[PDB]
Amino acid sequence: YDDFMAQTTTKETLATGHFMSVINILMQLRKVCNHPNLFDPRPVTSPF
Amino acid sequence: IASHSHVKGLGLDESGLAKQAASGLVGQENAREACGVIVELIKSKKMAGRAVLLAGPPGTGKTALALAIAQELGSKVPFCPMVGSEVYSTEIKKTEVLMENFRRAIGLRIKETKEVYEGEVTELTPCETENKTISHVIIGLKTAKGTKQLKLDPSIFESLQKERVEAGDVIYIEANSGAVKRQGRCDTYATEFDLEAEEYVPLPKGDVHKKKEIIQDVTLHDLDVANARPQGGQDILSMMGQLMKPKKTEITDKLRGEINKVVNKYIDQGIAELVPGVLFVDEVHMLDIECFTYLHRALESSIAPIVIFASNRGNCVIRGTEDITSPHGIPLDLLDRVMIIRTMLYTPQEMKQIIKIRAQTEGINISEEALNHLGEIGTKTTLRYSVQLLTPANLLAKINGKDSIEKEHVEEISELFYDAKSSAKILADQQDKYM
Amino acid sequence: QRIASHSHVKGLGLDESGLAKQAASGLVGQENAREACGVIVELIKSKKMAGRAVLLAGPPGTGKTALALAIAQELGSKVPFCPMVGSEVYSTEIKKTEVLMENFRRAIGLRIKETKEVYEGEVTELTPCTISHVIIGLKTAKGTKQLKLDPSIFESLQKERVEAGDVIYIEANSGAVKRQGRCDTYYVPLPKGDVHKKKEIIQDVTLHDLDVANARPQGGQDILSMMGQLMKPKKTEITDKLRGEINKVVNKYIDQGIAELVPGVLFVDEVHMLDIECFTYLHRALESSIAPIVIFASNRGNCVIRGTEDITSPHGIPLDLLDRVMIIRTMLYTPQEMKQIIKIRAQTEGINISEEALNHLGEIGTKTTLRYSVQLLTPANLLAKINGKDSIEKEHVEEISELFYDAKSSAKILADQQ
Amino acid sequence: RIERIGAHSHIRGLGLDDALEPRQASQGMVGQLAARRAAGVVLEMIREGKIAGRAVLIAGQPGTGKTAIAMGMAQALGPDTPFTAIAGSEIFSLEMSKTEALTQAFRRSIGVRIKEETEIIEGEVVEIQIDRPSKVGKLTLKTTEMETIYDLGTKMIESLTKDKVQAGDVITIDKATGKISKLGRSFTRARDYDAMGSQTKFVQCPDGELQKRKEVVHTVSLHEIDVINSRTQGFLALFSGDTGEIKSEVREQINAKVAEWREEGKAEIIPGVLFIDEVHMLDIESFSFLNRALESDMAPVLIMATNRGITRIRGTSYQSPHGIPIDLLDRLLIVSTTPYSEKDTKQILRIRCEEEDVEMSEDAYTVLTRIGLETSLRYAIQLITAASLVCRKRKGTEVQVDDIKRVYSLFLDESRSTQYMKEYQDA
Amino acid sequence: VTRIERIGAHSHIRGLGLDDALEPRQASQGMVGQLAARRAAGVVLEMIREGKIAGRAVLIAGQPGTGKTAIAMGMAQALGPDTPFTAIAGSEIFSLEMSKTEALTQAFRRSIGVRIKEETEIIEGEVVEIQIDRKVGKLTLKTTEMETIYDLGTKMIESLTKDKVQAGDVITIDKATGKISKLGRSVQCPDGELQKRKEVVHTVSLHEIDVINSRTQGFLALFSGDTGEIKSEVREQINAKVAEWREEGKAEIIPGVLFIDEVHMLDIESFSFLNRALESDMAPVLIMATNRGITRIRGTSYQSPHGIPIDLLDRLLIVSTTPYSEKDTKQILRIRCEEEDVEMSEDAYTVLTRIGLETSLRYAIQLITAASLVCRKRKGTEVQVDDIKRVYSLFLDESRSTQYMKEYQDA
Ligand SMILES: Nc1ncnc2c1ncn2[C@@H]1O[C@H](COP(=O)(O)OP(=O)(O)O)[C@@H](O)[C@H]1O
Ligand SMILES: Nc1ncnc2c1ncn2[C@@H]1O[C@H](COP(=O)(O)OP(=O)(O)O)[C@@H](O)[C@H]1O
Ligand SMILES: Nc1ncnc2c1ncn2[C@@H]1O[C@H](COP(=O)(O)OP(=O)(O)O)[C@@H](O)[C@H]1O
Ligand SMILES: Nc1ncnc2c1ncn2[C@@H]1O[C@H](COP(=O)(O)OP(=O)(O)O)[C@@H](O)[C@H]1O
Repeated sequence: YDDFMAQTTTKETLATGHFMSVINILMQLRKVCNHPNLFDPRPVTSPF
Repeated sequence: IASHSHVKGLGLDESGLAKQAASGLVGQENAREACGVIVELIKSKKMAGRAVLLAGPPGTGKTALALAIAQELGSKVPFCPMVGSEVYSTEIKKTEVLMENFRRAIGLRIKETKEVYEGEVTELTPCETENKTISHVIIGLKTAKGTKQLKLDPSIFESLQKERVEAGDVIYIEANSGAVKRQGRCDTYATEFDLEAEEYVPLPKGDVHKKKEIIQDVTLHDLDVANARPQGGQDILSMMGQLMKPKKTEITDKLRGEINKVVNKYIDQGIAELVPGVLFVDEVHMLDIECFTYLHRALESSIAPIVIFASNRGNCVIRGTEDITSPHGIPLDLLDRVMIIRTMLYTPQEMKQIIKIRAQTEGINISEEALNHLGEIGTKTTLRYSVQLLTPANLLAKINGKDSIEKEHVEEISELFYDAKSSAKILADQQDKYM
Repeated sequence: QRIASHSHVKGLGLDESGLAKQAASGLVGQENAREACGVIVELIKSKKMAGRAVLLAGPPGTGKTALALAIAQELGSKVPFCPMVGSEVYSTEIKKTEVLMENFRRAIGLRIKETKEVYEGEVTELTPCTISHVIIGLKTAKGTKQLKLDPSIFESLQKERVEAGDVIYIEANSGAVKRQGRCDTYYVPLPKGDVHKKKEIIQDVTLHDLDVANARPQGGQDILSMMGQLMKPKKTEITDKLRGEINKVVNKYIDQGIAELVPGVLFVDEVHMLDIECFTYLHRALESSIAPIVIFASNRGNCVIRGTEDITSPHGIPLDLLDRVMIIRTMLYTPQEMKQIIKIRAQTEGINISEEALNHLGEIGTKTTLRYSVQLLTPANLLAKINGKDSIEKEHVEEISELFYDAKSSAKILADQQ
Repeated sequence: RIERIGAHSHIRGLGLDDALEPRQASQGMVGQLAARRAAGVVLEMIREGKIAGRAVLIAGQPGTGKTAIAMGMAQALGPDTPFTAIAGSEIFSLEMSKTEALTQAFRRSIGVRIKEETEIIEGEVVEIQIDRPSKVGKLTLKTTEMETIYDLGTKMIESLTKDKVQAGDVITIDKATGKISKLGRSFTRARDYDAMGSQTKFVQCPDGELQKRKEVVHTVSLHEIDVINSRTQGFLALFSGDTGEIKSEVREQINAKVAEWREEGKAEIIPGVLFIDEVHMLDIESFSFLNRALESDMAPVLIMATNRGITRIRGTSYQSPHGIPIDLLDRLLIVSTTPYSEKDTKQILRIRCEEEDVEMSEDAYTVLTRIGLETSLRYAIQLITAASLVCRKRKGTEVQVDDIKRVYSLFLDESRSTQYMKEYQDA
Repeated sequence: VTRIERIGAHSHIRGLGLDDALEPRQASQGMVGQLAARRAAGVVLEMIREGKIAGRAVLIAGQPGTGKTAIAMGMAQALGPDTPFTAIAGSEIFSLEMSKTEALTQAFRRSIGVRIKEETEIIEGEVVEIQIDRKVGKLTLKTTEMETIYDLGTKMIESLTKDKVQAGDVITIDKATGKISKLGRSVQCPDGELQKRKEVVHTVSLHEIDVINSRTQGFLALFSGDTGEIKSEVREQINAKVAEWREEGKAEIIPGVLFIDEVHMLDIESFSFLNRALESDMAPVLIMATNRGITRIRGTSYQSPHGIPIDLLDRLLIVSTTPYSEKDTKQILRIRCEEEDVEMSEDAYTVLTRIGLETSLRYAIQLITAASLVCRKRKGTEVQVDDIKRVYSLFLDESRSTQYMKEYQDA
C-alpha cells in the first residue's frame, strides 16, 4: 500500500482529476485494505 | 548480527569517487573507488574471466569491500562466496568443486508459463482397457467458477492413489511437473461428522484449468546439477537414493555442451536472459598449485564470471609445492592474470570512526570518553579486537545499571579479555609451561 | 592404416641358426639383443616353462620397446600379448597387488572349440503344447523348418515378444532367443541360408575373462536385478576360492580335450615406476607355477627406488627382484645404424628422400638423437608437398630443424632461468 | 538414573552473582575469579543472543579448569539452548571434508523453534460403539468436569481401531491431523479381570476442560533441517552421519526460509555455543575456513580451549601462539586461566572428594594438597578414588593419610614414571 | 542479448593467420607476430588434418604469456568443428573417481573421433485429425503442399494420443524408432515433401563408444560415471570393432587433437604412461605448453627441463617463442580494443604499450577495459591518457604490488 501510494505515477493519475482514474485508484486502495492477497496473492513455488 | 552488518555499499559519488564516510565505510578511498570500476565491469555484462585480488594485512577491510561490492550489485545477480578450503572435497574432484563454483557464480533469469488443474473433485472413474492395465482416468473437478471433466494419465491416477484421495476432496494438480497435492476434503463435508482425521479446505475458486507465468531465476550450475543427477518422474528413477548419491562428479562433455546449447536456445527466443554474477573467493592463499594452475584456463575461458580473491599473506611458501614461495601465496602465473587492489592499513583516526560505526550498528550507546579510550586500546591492539570489546562493555554497563558505557566499563572489559599480542607475550614468558 | 612409432617393426630379424641379421624384419643393429630376444621367444613357443622374467635394460631411445613389439609380432595373434605401463598399476578402484595379479592371469590365453548352433529365420507359427514344449515355424531362403523347443525357451520367446512374422535367432546351446526385428515383407530382410546354422567356433578367450564372468552374478527375477546398476565397479577376486576353482575347471576341460592352454606374454614398461611393495609382491608371485613369462623394460640406470628414498639400486629395481630376472642390454646406435633406421622409417611411412638429405638427417640424429631425426621426417615431406616437390631435399629437413627445436637447444634457451 | 560421575560432574554452573561477580567456591567451581567472570560475561552475551559469530579462546596451563569452566558454562546455560562440545580431532573424517564438518558443527548449535497452537481433545474414553454395515459409530469422552458424545467418521474409526484404544483409556486427539495418543489407563480402565490380563497401572482422569487449546513447540537445529532436506533419506540424523550437503540452494534455502520465518514470527532464532576442546588439532585449512565462517549471521558463539603456547601450526611449519594462526587469533577474545594456589587446590580436592562421596581426614587433605602441589592436580584428584578403595577394603570409615601414602607408592605419575624409565624400555 | 559465450582473453583469436604455403602474416585473424611458432604450428595442423601419422607431440615453450595458449586456441579455431579438439589443464587428470592414468587415457580416447554415415526417412507435417479404436487407429498429416492419411500401429497411436488429440501439433515421425516431437502449435508448417530421406553423419569418439557399450544405460558420459573402464573386454573389443568398421565401408576414424595446458602439473606416472600412449596406432596428436624453466618433476627431486622427463621430451618436438616487442604489443592491444567495444587515441595506445612493455603484456590487456569504464564515468567517448593513468594508479600489477610489501603480513 505504501509503495502504491508513493510512486509519482499514481499521484499524477490522481491529480488528473478524471473519474475512472480516481475511482480505480480508490478501489485498488480498498482492495489492498482487504488482506492484499487479492491484490498480490502468494504464488506457489515449484522447481523449473 | 555482527562483523558485516554495518557495510551496505561502497559509498561512491555519482562520479565514481570515494566519499570520505558514507554507506558504513570510512577511509580506503582508493580501494573503494577501484572496486567501483569492478562493480561497473560486472554490471556491464560484457566481459568474462576477469579477476581481482584484494590484497592487504588482516583486518584492512578487504572482505568488507568484497561484501560491499555484492550489496552494490544487489540481490538480482548471484554472488557466490567461497573459502579456499572448500576445494578439498572428499566426494568430487578438487577441480570439479572449483568449476561448479564458477558455474553457480553465473545467473539466468527465465520467464516460464505453467498450467494447473484444481477444483473440488466430484468423481474419479478409471477408464479400463485391455493391454490388462488401466487406460485413462476421468476426473470431475468442480470449482466456484465452473466444473470440468478432464482425462488424465495413469501416472496421475497412481499419484492420486499414493495421496490416498477420495471422491469429493480438494486436490491441486500440475501438468508440467506432474505432482498432485491433497489440500484436504471440501469444507462442505466438514459437517458430516463431529470430528475426523481429515484436513478441510474450501472449494477452490477461479477457473478449473489456469495457466500462469512466473519469472524465476536459476544459475547455470542449477541446470548442470538437474541434468547430471536427474529426478524427474514417470519412472522409478528414485533409485537415485542408492545408485551412487555423491556429488555427481560432473563432466565437461555435458557441462559445456547440452546445457549451453539449451540455455542459448532459451535465451535467443526471448524466454531467458543471462545474468552474470560475482565469484568472491575469500582466503585464496590455501589453494593448491593444481587449483592455481586450473585457474589459468578458468579465467582464460569465455564464460567465467568476475572473480574476486582475497590476499592476506605477504610472502610465504606455496601450498602443494612445499619448496617454492611467491607473493600472496599465489604463483606468479595466476598473479599475472589479476588486477591487484591494495587495502591500506587503518590509522587511529579512521579506526576511531570504524569503532563508532560498529557501536552505532550494534545498538550501543558508547560515551565519547569510552570511544576515545577505545582509540588507545586500538592503537595498542588490533582494530578487530578493539571493536570486539564493544558488546561486553554494553553488557557490563547494563549490569552496573548505567545507560551508557564509561571509561571503567571498557577498562574492565579490556582487563578481562586479552589480545593476541598480549597472549603471545604471556606464552613467551611461560614458554616451558604450555603443552 | 595410420603409421605409428613401432608400426615398421615386423619381427625379430633372425635366421634359422638364431644369428641376428644386420638389417631384417624392420630391425637393424642390436644383434646380441635380438638374438637374446629370439632365445627367450623360443621359450614362449615351448610353453613348458613358467615364472620367468626378462629385463630389457638400456638408455632412452634404444630399441627395447621395439624388441618387445617385435617379440609380440613374431609370436603373432594365437598367443596373447599383454602390454602394461608401470604407471597403470597405481589404480584407485582396486589395489595394486590385484591389478598385477589380474594382468598376470589375463596374459594367459585359452583356446577352446565351441561347437555351437543357432536356428535363424522368420516365425510362421508359435504353438505351446503346463507346457510340454513349443512348436515354432522358421522360414529362410532355403525352405521352412518346424522346431520343438523346451518350454523353458517359451518363456524367453514371450519375453522377447516374438510373433508370426518376426525374424529371430534361437541358440540350441543356451536358449538365448534374440528378436532381430520384423521381416521386410511387412524391419530386417529375410535371412538367406540354411536355417540350421552349424559351425565350429575356434575363437580364443583369456583366463581373466573367466574370472570377470564369475566375479558378479548375471541374472534377475529377484532383488538381484538391482545389482546390474551401481557402477559395476571392478573389485578384487579372492585368490583363496575363485581362481583356484577356475584353474581346476580349466584343467578338467583340458584333460577332457575341449580346452587348450596357450601361455601368453606380459610386457611391463618403465618398471622403475613400480613401488617397492609392487616389486616384492612381483618377485613373490612370478615364482608360482601358473605365472606367465614377463618382459620388463627399464629406461633409466642407477637411481633411487620409488617408496624407499634411501636405497639406490641399478635400473631402479631392487636386487631382490633383479636377481632371477635375465638382463638383456640394449646399447646406443652408431651413425650407420641411425641412418638405416631413418631410411626404414621413411620407406615405411611412404616418403622418398634424396641421398644428401638422408645424410644430413642421420647427422642430425647422431647430433641430437635417433628419435628426433625420425620425428623430423613428416614435416619435411609436408613442406616439400606444399612447395610442390614430392620428395625431400636437403633444404627441407635443415629448415624444419629450425622450426622444431630439440630437448637440448630447448634447455640451452631455458638456461636464462626465465 | 545411573549416569556415573565423570571428571566434570562436580561443577553445576559458574558460581556467579546477579552482577556476574564470581564467588570463591559456589556452585562447584573454585577460584579462577578472572576467567570465571569472563565466562559469565560471555554467557550473559549468549543468553542475550543478538550478536552472531563471536569467538573466545580460553588458554591456560594443563589442568587449571578450562574444560571445567566450559562445562560450568554449559550447565549454567542448561537446555533450550544448543551447546555442542567437540574435540579438535573429531572433524578429521574420511567421508566429509574438514570445512563441511565445521559447517555441521556450527549449524548444529543453531536452534529453530516453531510454536504452534494446534487444538486437541483430552478426556477418558467411556464407550467406543461402532457398527460395520463404511462403518459408523460414536464415542463418549469424559473428564472430571463434563461428559460429551462424538460421532466418529471413517478415518477416525480407522485410526482408533489401529491404535486399539478401549474404554477407561485416557487419550488425546489432535483434531487437526487426527493423531491419537493414549497417555495411560484410568482407574475405570479396570478390565474386570477374568481373563489373561497383566496390566493394572491406573492413573487419575484428565482434569480441566474437554476441548482445550494447548501450545506445542517443535525445536530442531539448522543442521537437522539441512540434513533432512538434503535427500529423500530423511533419517541421516539417526541412520548414519553420511553427509556432504552441497552448498547450493539447499543450505542457502534453509537460511532464506528461516529468515522469512523469523520475519513473519514463525520461529525466530535461539543461538548456541560450540566448545572446541583442544583446538590445536585443527588444520590450517580449518582455521582459514573458520576465519570467514565466523562472519555469517547464522554463526553461533564458539569457545576454544588451549594448552599449547608458541608452537607450530598443524599442517604447516609456522610458529604461532596457541598453535593457531594470528589470522584467526585476531577475531578471538583471549581469557587466560591461572594456576591454582595451595588453598585453591585444597578446596578443589575437598569439593571433588565430597562429590564422589569420600570422607577424608584433616591430615588426609593436607597430604593430598601436598601431593597435588608437587604434582598434577589431576593426579591428586585421581588419588582420592584409589585411596577410598583401600579404606573400604580394610573396613574403614574415612580415608586416612596412610591409605593415601599407600596409593601414592602403588601408582605412579608421569614424572616418577619417567624417572623410573632408566632402562632401554624398547625405545 | 547476451549469450553464454562472451568476450574473453582469447575471443579475438579466430584462427591461424597463415597463407596457402603455411606462411604467417604480420597480423591476420587476430594473431600478431610469433611467426616462427605460428608456422611451426601450421605444419602440425596440416599433418593433423592428414592423420596418417599417429602419436605426435609438439611442445611450445618460451617466456610466460607469449601467446602460448593463443597459438593453441588459434590451432583449434583453424581446425574448426567436425574435428575433436580436447583442451584440458594439467590438473584435470587428478580425480577421486578415476586414477590419473585412467583420466589421461580417457582424454586420449576423447581426442579420437569416429565418423559414421547413415540414411533415415523422416516425416514433418501438421496433424489434422486422429482416431483411436480401443488397439489401432488412424492419423491425418498435412504440409503446405500436400496431406495424407496413415494407419498407425498401437505404439504410434498411443504416442499421438499422449498429446492433444485435436489438430494444431506439428510433429516429426522418425520411421526407424517413431519418437514424436511436437515443434509447436501450427511455428509455421513445413514446405516440400512430407516424408524425406535425410543423411545423418555422426562423429562419435572412442570414449563415448566405450561409455555406451560398457553398461546397461551405458550413457553415463553426462556425469562421469565411467569409473575405470574395463580394458580387458570393453576397450580392446571396441578397438577391434572399430578396426572392423574400417576398411569395410561402415566407418572411418578422424584423429583429433589434445591440448594439455600447463603440463608441468603432470607427474612422473602420467609421463611414463604417455611414453607408451603416444605409440599406439589410435594415439591422437597433442600439443603442450609450459611456463616453468628447468624445474623439479612433481613426484621426486629430479630437476628436468620444462618439468617433463627426458625419456618423454625426446619423444616430442619443441618450439620456442620469442618475446614481443613494442610493435607486436601495440598491435595486440589494438586487436583487443577492436574485439571489445572500446576505442583509444594514438597517445593512449602509446602509453598503454609502454605500460605493457614495462611490467608485462597481460596487465595492459586487463587495463584496457578498466580505462574504458573509467572514461565512461567522466562522460567521455574515447579512452585518454589521463584515464589510463587513473587506472594505472587504481589497479596494481604483479611487480608493483610485490614491491609495495614494505609492511609485513601473515606468512
Ligand atoms: N572502512 C571501514 N569502515 C568501518 N569499519 C571498517 C572499515 N574497514 C574495516 N572495518 C572493520 O574492521 C573489521 C575487520 O575488517 P575486515 O574487512 O575483516 O579486514 P580484512 O578483510 O582485511 O580481514 C570489520 O568488522 C569492520 O567492522
Ligand atoms: N633395431 C632397430 N631397428 C630399426 N628401428 C629401431 C630399432 N630399435 C629401435 N628402433 C626405432 O627407434 C625408436 C626407439 O623406440 P623404443 O623402442 O620405444 O626405444 P626404447 O628402447 O627407449 O624403448 C622406435 O621408433 C623404433 O622404431
Ligand atoms: N575452580 C575449581 N573448582 C573446583 N574444581 C576445579 C577447579 N579448577 C579445576 N578443578 C578440578 O580439576 C580437575 C582437572 O582440572 P581441569 O578443570 O580439567 O583443568 P584443565 O582443563 O586445565 O586440565 C577437574 O576435575 C576439576 O574438577
Ligand atoms: N601474438 C599474439 N597475438 C594476439 N594476442 C596475443 C599474442 N600473444 C599474446 N596475446 C594475448 O596476450 C595474453 C598473453 O597471455 P598468454 O600468452 O595466454 O599467457 P600464457 O600463454 O603464458 O598462459 C593473452 O591474453 C593473449 O590473448
